[PDB]
Parts: sequence; structure tokens; C-alpha cells
Amino acid sequence: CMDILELSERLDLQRFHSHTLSLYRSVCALGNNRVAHALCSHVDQAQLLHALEDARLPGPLRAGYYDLLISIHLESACRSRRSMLSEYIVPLTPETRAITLFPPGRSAEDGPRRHGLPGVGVTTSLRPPHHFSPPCFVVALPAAGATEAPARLSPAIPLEALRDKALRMLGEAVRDGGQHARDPVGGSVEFQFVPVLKLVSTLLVMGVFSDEDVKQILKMIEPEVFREELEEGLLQMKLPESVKLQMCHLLEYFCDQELQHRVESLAAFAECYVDKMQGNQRGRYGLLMKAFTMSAAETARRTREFRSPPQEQINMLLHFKNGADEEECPLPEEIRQELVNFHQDLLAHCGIQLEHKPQSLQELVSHTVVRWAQEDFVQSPELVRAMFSLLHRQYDGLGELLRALPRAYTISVSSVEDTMSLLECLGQIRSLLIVQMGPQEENLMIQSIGNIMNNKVFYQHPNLMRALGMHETVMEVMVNVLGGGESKEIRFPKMVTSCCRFLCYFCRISRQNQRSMFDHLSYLLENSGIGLGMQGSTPLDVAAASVIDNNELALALQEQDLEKVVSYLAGCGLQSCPMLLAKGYPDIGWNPCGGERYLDFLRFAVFVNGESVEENANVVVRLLIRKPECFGPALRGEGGSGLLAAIEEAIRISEDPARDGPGVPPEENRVHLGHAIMSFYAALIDLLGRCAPETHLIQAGKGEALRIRAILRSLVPLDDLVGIISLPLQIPTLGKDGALVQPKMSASFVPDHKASMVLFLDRVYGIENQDFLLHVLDVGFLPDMRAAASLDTATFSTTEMALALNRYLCLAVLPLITKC
Amino acid sequence: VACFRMTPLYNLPTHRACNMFLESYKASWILTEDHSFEDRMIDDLSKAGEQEEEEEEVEEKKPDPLHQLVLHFSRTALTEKSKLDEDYLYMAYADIMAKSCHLEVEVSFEEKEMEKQRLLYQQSRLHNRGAAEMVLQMISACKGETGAMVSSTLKLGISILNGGNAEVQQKMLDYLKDKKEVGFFQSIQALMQTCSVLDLNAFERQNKAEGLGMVNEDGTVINRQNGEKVMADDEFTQDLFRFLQLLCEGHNNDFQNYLRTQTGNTTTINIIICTVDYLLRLQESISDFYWYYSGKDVIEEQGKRNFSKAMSVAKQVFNSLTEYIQGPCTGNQQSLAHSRLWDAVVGFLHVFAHMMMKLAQDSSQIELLKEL
Amino acid sequence: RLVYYEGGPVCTHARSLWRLEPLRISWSGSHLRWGQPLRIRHVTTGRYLGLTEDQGLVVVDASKAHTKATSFCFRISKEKLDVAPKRDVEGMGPPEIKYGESLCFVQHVASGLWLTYAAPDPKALRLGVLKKKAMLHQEGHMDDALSLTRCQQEESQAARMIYSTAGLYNQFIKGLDSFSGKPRGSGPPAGSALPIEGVILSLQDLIGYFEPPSEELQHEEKQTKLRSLRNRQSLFQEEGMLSLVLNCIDRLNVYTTAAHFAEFAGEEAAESWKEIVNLLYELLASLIRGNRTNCALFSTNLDWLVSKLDRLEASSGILEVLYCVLIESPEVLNIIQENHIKSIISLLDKHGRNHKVLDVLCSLCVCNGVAVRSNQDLITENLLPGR
Amino acid sequence: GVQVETISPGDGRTFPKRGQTCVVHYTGMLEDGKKFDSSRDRNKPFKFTLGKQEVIRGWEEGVAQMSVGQRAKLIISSDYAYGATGHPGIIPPHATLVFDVELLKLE
Repeated sequence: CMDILELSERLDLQRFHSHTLSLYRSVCALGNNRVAHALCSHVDQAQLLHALEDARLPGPLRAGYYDLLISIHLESACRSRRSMLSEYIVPLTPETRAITLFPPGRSAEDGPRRHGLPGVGVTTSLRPPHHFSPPCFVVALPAAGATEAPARLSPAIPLEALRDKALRMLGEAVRDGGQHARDPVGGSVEFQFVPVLKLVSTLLVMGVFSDEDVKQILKMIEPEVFREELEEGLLQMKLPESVKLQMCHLLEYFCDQELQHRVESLAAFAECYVDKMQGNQRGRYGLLMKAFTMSAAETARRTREFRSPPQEQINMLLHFKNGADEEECPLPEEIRQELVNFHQDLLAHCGIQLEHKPQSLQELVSHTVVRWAQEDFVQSPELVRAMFSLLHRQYDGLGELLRALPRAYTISVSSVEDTMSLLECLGQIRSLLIVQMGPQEENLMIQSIGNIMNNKVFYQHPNLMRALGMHETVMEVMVNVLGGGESKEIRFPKMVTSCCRFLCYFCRISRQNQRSMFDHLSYLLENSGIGLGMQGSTPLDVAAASVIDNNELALALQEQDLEKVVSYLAGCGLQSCPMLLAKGYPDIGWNPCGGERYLDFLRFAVFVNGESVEENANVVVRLLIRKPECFGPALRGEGGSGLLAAIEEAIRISEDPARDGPGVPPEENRVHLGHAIMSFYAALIDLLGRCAPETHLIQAGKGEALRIRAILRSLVPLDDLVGIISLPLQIPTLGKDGALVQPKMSASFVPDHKASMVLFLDRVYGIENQDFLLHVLDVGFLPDMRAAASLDTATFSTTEMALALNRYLCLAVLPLITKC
Repeated sequence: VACFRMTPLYNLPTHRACNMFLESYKASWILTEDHSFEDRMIDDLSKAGEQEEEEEEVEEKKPDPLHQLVLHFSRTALTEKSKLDEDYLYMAYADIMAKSCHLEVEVSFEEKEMEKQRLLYQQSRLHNRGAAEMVLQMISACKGETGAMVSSTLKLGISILNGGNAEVQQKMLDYLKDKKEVGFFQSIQALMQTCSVLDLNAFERQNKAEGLGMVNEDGTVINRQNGEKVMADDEFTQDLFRFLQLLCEGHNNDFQNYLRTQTGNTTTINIIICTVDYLLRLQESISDFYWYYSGKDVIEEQGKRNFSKAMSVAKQVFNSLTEYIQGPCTGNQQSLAHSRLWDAVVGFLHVFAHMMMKLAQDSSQIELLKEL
Repeated sequence: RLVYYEGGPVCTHARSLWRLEPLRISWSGSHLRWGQPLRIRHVTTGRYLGLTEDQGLVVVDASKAHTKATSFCFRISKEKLDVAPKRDVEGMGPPEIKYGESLCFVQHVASGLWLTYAAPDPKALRLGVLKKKAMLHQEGHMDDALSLTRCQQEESQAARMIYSTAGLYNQFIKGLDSFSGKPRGSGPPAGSALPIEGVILSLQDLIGYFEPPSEELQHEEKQTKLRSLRNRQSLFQEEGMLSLVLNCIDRLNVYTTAAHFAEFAGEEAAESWKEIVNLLYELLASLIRGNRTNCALFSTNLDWLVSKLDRLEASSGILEVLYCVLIESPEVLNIIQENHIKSIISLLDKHGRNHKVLDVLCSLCVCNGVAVRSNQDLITENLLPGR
Repeated sequence: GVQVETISPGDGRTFPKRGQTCVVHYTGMLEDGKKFDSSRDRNKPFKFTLGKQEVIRGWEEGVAQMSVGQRAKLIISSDYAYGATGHPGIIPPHATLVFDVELLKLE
């Protein structure tokens, strides 16, 4: 061994060891807490804390060890806190009520001229705490296998001691910089300042500094501006550009703290003001009720207010900025004056309200940035970008608050615990955006989604969730995984299935959520090119859920999206499924099982709330006829064998093994080709019948409606529908002294296939002649009703076939007979 | 039952009321507030300082802060990349720079000339620091992708070109001819092809959406939060064609010829013919929309608004063509003579005749008749 | 050997470039005129568009490219007015055809047929091909007119370089395969002579050609140079020079040392074996450096690269190639395996404390801000505990 | 496994009893003599309760034989240590562990 300080002259060893430290950082980069714990064995806390103060280390090694400390112990916590720092969930507590824009002083009675020190005071915005685990290498290994144990936490390092040491080193650096010695720590001013400033910035963003610590940091930055009622601060020391970048990071943190203070003060004021408004309106309503028919017209003229939605009541009550009379806005003058005074205070705090010494953070930042740019032609593009971002924030104070408010939300005290738990889960999910998906990441993602679903707040505060952008994060994770290995099989089908269960419930939670997800329909449609491997839920299911039962969305649906779905369906109707071919299924020349999903999406797009949407229906019909291969091989032009013949052939396939499956099973053989073909044709007929025009339009005699009905009639003959409805079903039968011979629902002709044909017949052709009605009853309906009745015995009552027959009857057949 | 049912604000939970108040207050008080800081910011960034104390004898005086900002954005635009990532900083500073050039009884002749001189000085503060080159570089970098980046770039270009600034025109032309890049005109052509026109299917879908009315409390629900789907990018189309007109304004023969044939470039794009093509598309859309409204006795309010939007865009396009040809630029005159312009004129004449004869018979649409 | 009408990204590749060669040497650069006979040469392959009686429209070798078969002309219309002949002019002549503007019909002079597209047959639409076979027909169609677009000097030079380099390296590969398995014993090399000097010079020239721009250039010039470099790298890869270089490396890798190579090629040839292999690896690094597509090409065969890391003739070159691939391609990182990581660590074990191996290991962990937990864990578990 | 060799004597009377909390300092080394862990480096005693299977069987069996205040060397075979699996990144598979353990107090 040698002294590590010999690496100042042994340059080859210095280079190798610095790159070794880089490798240490890389192997634990981006939240690998397990590898961080492992590295705590190779570079322990004593070594790290000694290197931090070692003033004789070469610059590369000093920087490497500072970065190693940050990477091992602070990086993941800092990153999670940074991710959470851009949202303001203010709990309505007494601490929140105590927050005010300006310190309770007397410098100026209104909008006290002097701000408070940035980052010093009370903040109530919810940020989840930090979690660390002691580094110990004698504990018993968790017997729990991999992908089951909880994710490791970052190794712990004494934070109060690290905080004190960081401040002391920063102070020493400032004094030495003032002295201007010829042997700077680390070999240069850059290697003396940049590491310490990185450590301090990381600790600030983590938010471990106390109020006294933050005050000391502020006095180090600028003794005069941040005095409280060496004289050379950091901002005036003729520093290199990298040190200037770190100073910009510090100033960014403090500006963000002032913005957070503004948002919290606004929320605290809003609580009291809205309470006063509510009391006012309650009193006014009491007086209105007391008024005994003073004038009925007058009573209506007041009461429309109370008939309007609360949002419009709020808007009406606040619409008095430029002046209004008691009729326009019933707020009393004192209530108005409170808001006017607060608005003046807010403008003053933002600096709107209109010295050679800055005397404020805004003036300090502006003057400093302009002075730097005036002094030198800055060469670092990162430094230039940071400088001008800071300058823009300082000049447009009100715009920053305006753009930050959309992410501000107020919650009641009773929701704080649940919101904190949900923030924990969301932090985990967000952290999964920077790591390549693996088994453990999949398990963590699934658990986070489950906790979020079981969390109460997820349902009660959908606006909060849209503001947090949970749907965007989950969608991004899903799309990353889908794109990864998209050509081959999609790994993590369980994770993608969860990617619906979450997003694809989230659409259902509220209509605004449905709008938010609808805004990404093309994205989901783009990524839904390949599926059906999941056997669960898919981005196509997300797309369908984003438009289901919403007329306003179905009308905003786009023709190019419909074209994408139609093209996918054409491809499915032209080429066999590669996954099935690999599994060994016989090649049939097309993909009924994917065509069925595409047809289901189109069905949800064209049929809403029991009524056809003509705009989408006409487009879909035109696209389907312009790509006839979508109709499937049966309805092909020349070689088409007809729908009835196709269904009969499908039945024969189903009864014939070695032509229905591999012939060599989580869902008991997954897909049976006979059932797949029947399901595809049933879905196609359902889609067409739903595209059929409405009866009122047909009676009105609209040319477009008549043309579409004629086209649908041409595609599907009546005889084919009647034949399919007349095809016989297998009925459960008793045999072998107790053996229930039940047909396999997933591999045979089921009543839903006939239900689709009944829908088409009712909506397109319609039953209008008694002879036809009697013929259909005699051949197709009555036998099925008789079978359903005969299955009423105790044994067969609850069989799958019996229940399917009951649903088929009561949803398709009996309503038709009732109508006719 | 909503008529009888009450939803007083005083029964709503406090936190929900706070969120509603924040949304309202933001929309009604903060958003309405008007702060004019752009001029102050640009003046502060343009002022250099202490150049005298350091007495730099290097004739290449270091760029002042505004110059450095423009250079940084030019760097970002020139960086080789697949696409132009959306940049809030660039948008904000482009908006600030654009607003810096204001372009604001009977004002006296001296007053008019003095406003003109202010505008020239304000535009000089920018184009003496590379703003024109930055605008061209960003338009080329957008690679024909519509978005806020290109919208801000076009607005900045218009801001520094307003009044037919000859110096800015010369700088832009010199930059284009020196760099000999096809990217600029390829991007312009792609944007012009992406520009939208009147869409009757979208109009009918919007009509049905409006006809639908939310049952539950509208404000509490989406409240039919539907934006204009018919010519939603009319502002962008007008900005694009205003930029092209401003390039040639003042009978600038050099741009009038360059917009037709880029001699130095390996491949040329005829922006005159691209403008004619867009005009033909717009004319066809307007004729379709008229035919839709032909039978109806009166035109409803949304129909009037859509006509007004389409007609403003058509007016801007006609102004751009006139600016292309006046001077006269014989090359552009021949190019338009051998184009599809005549068909567009024929369709416009048909629409004009029938729309005038119809709109005359009513008095609630005098404004539309005037605009026509 | 067949001609198609393709509309994908080939419109920017080198296999869509043709050179117009009038039937004359003097003033062959004169303004092209309507009806003037000329040959059309495929720049990259050096084959001439022509009409073989047995196969229709093809590209024939220069040796078989007689005027009757390979003479075409441009016409402004399909009307039969070629009766009037033309006389050679000793000068640039009158400008007749324009780039982009003029629309030209290609006609075979000897037969008079028109260059047109064949009728798309079924099952090709079904596969999804966007390429329509071109043919010579008596009538053709109405939209047979073609527009001529100039290609920049960069692509012209790159295409010609591709032609010459392909010829030279194919000759080299054939020479090696000549004595692949024929021990010379103590006498003649027993095979074709190797273009050693030409190969070395070509490799050096191409390395200089693909040399990255210096970091001291101003930003705009550096960006333009980078764009040019990416374009030229893509051109060479799309024409398959990457596969040719890999084939040459494969043939030269069979021999473990210069003496072993000499046992098959002779001492004179073996005197350049190490230099040639080093130059080939340097060229591969130059071709793939900074190019995500070229780097991602190695995902299918990464073992081919990792298995060569312990070769002692070109250790640094192979390591540089690996560094470029891993720095640019995340697809490779998603396929890295424990055996690959163990080989990279064995480089540290066997070659010494080289920080470039540490850089490679670092690049295996994170790429473009995304971390690969499997690689991180494997590196940790196989490198740290041993101490 | 675990074999215990005294380094400094303890009181010799008070021994850990199941359920008690032992406070210790330790310095871990591989059988080669490579340090991999030390509570003294973190400057904080390690606390663990017997019977809860918090520490490996080697500690469980060894610390039980030490009196309060005693310093001793514990040599633990792989089977009583992390064994075949090996604490990845720290302890190689099938590694014998040598610890220098001082039992400060019981609580």
C-alpha cells in the first residue's frame, strides 16, 4: 500500500482510480439502492467523510469522492424530492392558516417592502419523507426470493453531521477564496468550490437544512441582501463558469422556495376568503327565504344564482375587479376590499407594484445575471441557459405563479395520510421511468398500482390525479415496455395488463379523466399495433374505455384514427398471427382473434348510449367497404363462401382437432380457431348492425341513411342471418351416471354469436311482415327458447350454456318479440 | 329537476370550495392583470457596461447579454438533431422580443414619423444582434412540424419585419443565399401544406356536440369543453402568409425572385405556386361551405364566424400574392399566369356573386356582407 | 440485375444514383438534348441499364453493354416524331432539359420501347412491397415521364468510392479464400496475389475520409461536418461496406498470428497482416462511431465482437469498436450477458489496468439517462467481491 | 460452525440470554484478511436481539458465548455464514468470515 496522496504524482494510478470511482457511481446510478449498500462495504462512511475534508487530494479524486458520496447516499432521495417539488398539495391546517405573503412586520403597513428570507419559514406543502436503511453486512439475508422482497432503501449516513461538515467546508472555501492563495484545495478554484457546492445543493434540495443553516447559506451567498435585523459573498468572487453554474443551481432553489411560499400564501388566504364568501351567501339565502313573496319576479331574479353550479357562483361572486353593483355581484364592500388588499399584496410580492443595492432576491438575481453576462462572453451553454431562465423567472414574477397554480391543490386534514401514501406510490412509479424494466421493477410497478387503486384519494380527487399526471407516467411506462422488443413477444404482459387496470379504470373514474386519456388516442392506437399476447387488457382496451359512452368524445373522434384501426383490421384479415404460427397453430391465412379486438373498438366508437352515431358509422362503413379484406375471407368478393357457409365451416373446424388447434394451456389451449372465426364474424355483424341508421332517420327518408342501409343489406343477406340464427347449439346433457356433458364455451358455437345476428337483423332488415316473423319464430327463436326452458331443471340451471342462453334470450330475442 | 334543486356554494366542502376559488381567481384576476416588462427587459439586456473600464482593445467587442441570448438560441437551432424539441425558454424569450417591437383624432405627420422611427430602433435592437438569422434557422430547424416553437418563431419574424424593414429583409436574404440551405423552403412548404381549411364534417360534428347539453351541472362537468375544430390554426396560417408577404413588402425584387427560384440551392421550391395551391384548397372549402348554406334562408352565428375566419385567411393570402407580383416581378407574373390561380378566381367569383345576392336580403348579416 | 420504382428512404441512398453517359467522348459534358442517344450507368455497381432479349430491362455488365442494347434517349412526348435525325455539335449546345422542371420519357433507341412500370401482381401488394418492377413496353402508360434531380457532390463521390472499394475488397476476399485451406509448405503461396498495397492505402484513405470533425471548430461548422459524416456513414452502411469490412475481418481472423498467416500466404504477404487487421478495426470504428443505426446493427451478432477482445494483434482497436457500439446503442445493452461481462472483466485481468475498460463497463450501466439493472448487478457481482 | 477465541477478558459472569439486546462493535474480514465491514467505521454500536434471527447463525451462536465487556475473535464457516449464495457484491460464495467483536453491554 501507499498513501493515496501519492496519486498526485502517480498519474496512471490516479487516472485508473478516478475512473474506478466513476464505475462505482455508474453501478449504483439511478436508484440501485442494493448496489449502493454493496458499495458501502468498499468505500465506507469513514473514508468518504475523511476524503471530503482531505485538502491534499488531487482534484479528480476529490471530485470523484464527493460525487461518490452523493451517489451512494443522497442521489435517489434528492431525485425523488426533486420530482415531488413541482407540485403543491397544501393541507388546510392551522399551520397553513398562519401563512402570510409578507412577514408580520411594520416596514410598510401594506405589502411590507421587505420580503422574508427565501426558504426560511413554514411550508405546509406535502412532500413524502426520506427513508434510509443502516448499512450492515452481518444481518441475515431475507429468505424471501428475488422479486418478492421490498425494494432496498438508500444506505444511511448521519445527516446532521454531514450538514454541519458541508457548511463548515463551504465557509472555509469562501475564506480561502477571499485570501487568494496559490495552492487551492484540489489544485484549482474549480476543484475547491464545485464539489462543496454540489453537496450543499443536494442537501438543500433534499431539504435537510434547518432554518439557521439556510440563513448561514444565504449570508454566504450575499451578506448584505440576506442580512437579518467575510463581507464578500460568493456572488462576487470572480469565479469560474462551473462555480457560476452551481451558484445558479442554488439561486434556482431559493427562487423555487419563494414561488412555493407564494402558492401556499395564496391557498391560506383562499381558505379564509371562501369561508367568508360561504357565510355571506348563506346569510343572503336566509334573507331571500325570509322575504315573503316581495315580488315573484324579484325572487327568481335572485334565485337563479343559487340554481347555478358552484363554479359559476364563484365566478359571479368574484367578478368585481373593475367594479360592480350589488345586483351584478352581491359581495359586500368589506368582503370585496379584503380581496383587493390581498391582490395588491400579491402584486407587490411578485414585484409588479410600481436601488443601487439589490435589497431583495429578485433584484439580486437580476443584477447578478446581467452583471455576469456584461462581464464575460459566457462559453458554457448550460450556464447561459440557467442564467437566462433565472432572469426570466425574476422578470415575469406573476407569470411564474400563473403557470405554477395549475399544479396547486388544497386538501382537508382527514386526507393527509392517504395523500402521503399515494405520493409514496407515485414516487416509486416515477422512479421506474429511468430504469429498464425487469422482473423486480415489474413487481414494484404492479404493487404501486395496486396501492394506488386501493387508496381512497384516487377516487375522491381525480383533479388532483390529473394535476399530478399519473396517467401520463403510467402510459409512458407502458409504452416504453411495449416498444421494447415490440418485434418479438412483449415481455411483462402482467405489467401491461395492470397498465390498463389502472389507466383503463382511470378513464371510468370521471368524464374529465376520459377527456385527458382521449387526448392520447392516437398514441395508444399507434402503440396498439401488436397485442393479444396479454390475454388480459391492452392499450386498445384503454382506447375503447377512453371513448365508451361519451357522445361528445365519439363526435370528436378523428377519421385518421378510424383509418388506423381499419388498416390494422385489414392486416389482421390478410396475414396469420405470428404468435399462433410459432405456437404451432395451423395457418388459416388471417387473424380472427386480432380482428375481433379491432372490431370491438370500432363498435364502441360507432355505438353510444344505445344510439348509433351517424358521423362515425358512415365513415366506418365507407372505410370497411374500401378495404374489403376487413370483412374476412368469407365475405370476400369472388372466393367468398358466404357468412352461413363460413360459420358452418368454423363449427366443423371446432369439432375437428388438428385443424382447430396445435394438435400437440393457462386458458385450456388458449384460442380455438373455430371459436375465433365465429367470434370474428359475430363481432363484424354486430359492428355493422350498430352502424345501421336510426329508425327516425329512415322514416325521415334521409338519402345518406337509406344508402347506408342499402349497403349493409347488400353485404349481409337476410337468408344468412336466418340460417345462422337457425343453427343448433349444444345443450348440456346428463350421461354416464352423473357426467355432465357440457360444451366447452370457449371452443364452440355460443349464443352471443346468434345475438349479434339478431341485433343486425333487428336494426338493418327489421321484422315488418307477419309471415317473416312467424318463419323466424318457427325456425330459429322458438327452438332456442324451448332449449332454455328445458334447461330449467336443477342440474342444468346454473350451467354456463344455460346462463348464456338466458342472456341471449332476455337481451336479443324476447325484446324483439315484444317490439313485434 | 335541477330547476327546483339547489346547489348553494355554502354547502360545498371547504377544500373543494378553495380549489374552485383558486381556479376562478386565477382566471379572473391574475390572468387579466397586464404587466408590461418586455421593453424594460430588452433595454436592460441590450445595455452593456464597463466596457470602458476594461478598455478591451479587441475590435471584436464581446457580445452584450441580449446578443449572447440570441447567439445561444441560434446555437440550439443549428445543433444537428432529428427534431426541434419544445423549449419553453425559447418561446418565452421569443415572445418578449416580439412584444419589444410594439408597432402601435388625427395624429400629426411628425407623430407618425416619430412612431416609425421608434419602431425602426426597436427592430434594430434585435436584428443588429442576429435575430433575423435566428428566426430563419429556427424555421429551418422545425422541419415543417407545426407547433408552438414555429408559431413563436413566425411571430418574432413578423415583429422584426413589420413595416417592410429593408435592413432585415437584406440580412435575411444574404443569410439564405450564403448558406444555400434547402431546409428553410422545405419547412415552409411543409407548413403551408399542413395549413388547414374549412371542414364541413368537423362543422357538423361540432354542431351536434353543441346540440348535446350536459344533464348534470354543466360547470361541475366538462360543460362541453370543445374548442374550435373548423380552421383551428387560422392564426398560424395568417402568421405564415404575413411573414411571406413581409419578406417581399416594399417591392423587394430580390426576394420576389428568390421565393420563386433559389438559384444557388441544389433544389428549388416555388413558394408562389405553393401559395396558389393553398388558395385553391381554401376556395374549394369555401365553395363547399356555401353550398351547404345555400338552401337555408339565414346563416347562424357559428356559420358566420367560420365564414369570417376563412375570409380573413383568404384576404391575407390575396395580399401575399399581390405583394409577390407587384413591382412588377415579371417572373412571378408569368408563374401565376401558368398556375391554378384562374380556377381559384373563378370559384371565388361564383361564391362572391351568390353570397352577395343572399346576404343582401337580410340586415342581421351586414357585417359579413361588408367583409365579403 | 433488375430495375424497380422504389419510393421509401432509397430516395436518399446511393443505389438510386445513375450517371448519364452520352455516346461520345469529346463534349460529353455538353447540354443534354431531347432524343440524344446515351447510356445510363448505375454508379454504385457500374452496370449499364439495357435491354437483354431474354430478360427484358436489366443492368448489364460493361463488357456486354453494346450500344444497341444500352442506348436510350429522352423525349418530350411519346409521339412518333424521332424521324428527324440529329447532328453532333462541337460545343455546350443549347440548354434543353432542366432539373426538376422538364418531364422526360425514356425510350430505348434501338427497339423504340418506352420505360414504364410493370403491372403490380397479387401477393406482392399483400406482402406490402412499394417497389414496382420497371419494364420496356410498346405503349407504357401516361405517367411514364421522369424528372431528373441532381445529387450533391458528396453523394456522387461517396457512390464512386463505394464502387471502387467494393471491387477492391471483394478482390481481397477472393484472394484470401483462394488459399483459405492450402498450406504453402515451403514454396509458392498457392493462390491469387493479394492486393496488399491497394488495400492498405484504401483503408487509410477511408479512415481519413470518416475522420470525425475536430472539437476546436466553431459550433455551426462542426454541426455541418457532423451532418455530412452521418450521411456518408449511412450511405456506406446501406450499400453494405460494413458487411464487407466484417467479412474481411472474418477471413483474416482465422490466422492467430503473422507467422500462422505466412504458413498460408507467404512471408511477403504476412509482413502486412497486423497492419491490415488494425486498419480494418479502425475503419469499422470510424464507420460506426456516433451512428446509432450502424451501432445497433451489432445487436444480432455481439458475440462476434466480444469473442475477439482477447486477440493481441488489435486489442485497442477492438476495444474502441466495442466502446463506440456500447456508447451509441441501447439495444446492445439490452442483450448484454453475463459471459460478455466476464470477458470484459477478463480484459482487465489479462491486459492490465486500462481505464478504457472501466469506461466500457461504465457505459454498460447507463445509456441516454436509463439504467440497466441487470448489467449493473452483473458488473457489481463479478468485479467487486474479489477485491 | 463458529469458533470463539478470546482477545480481552470480560466480566465472565453476565452472558446474553435469549430475548436480550446485545450492543457490540465488530470488524468483519474475509478469511483472506480483507476488511468488508466495521461498526467502528460508522462510529455507532450495532444492536441486535438474540432469538429473532436478525443476524447470521454464526453471530447467533458466537455472541451467546461472550461475557459483557469481552472482546473476541469469531471464526464462522460458510454454512453458518451467508454460505453458498453469498451476500452479492460483498461476500463471495462459500466464504469463511472472521470478526473482531467487542460486547459493550446488554439491554
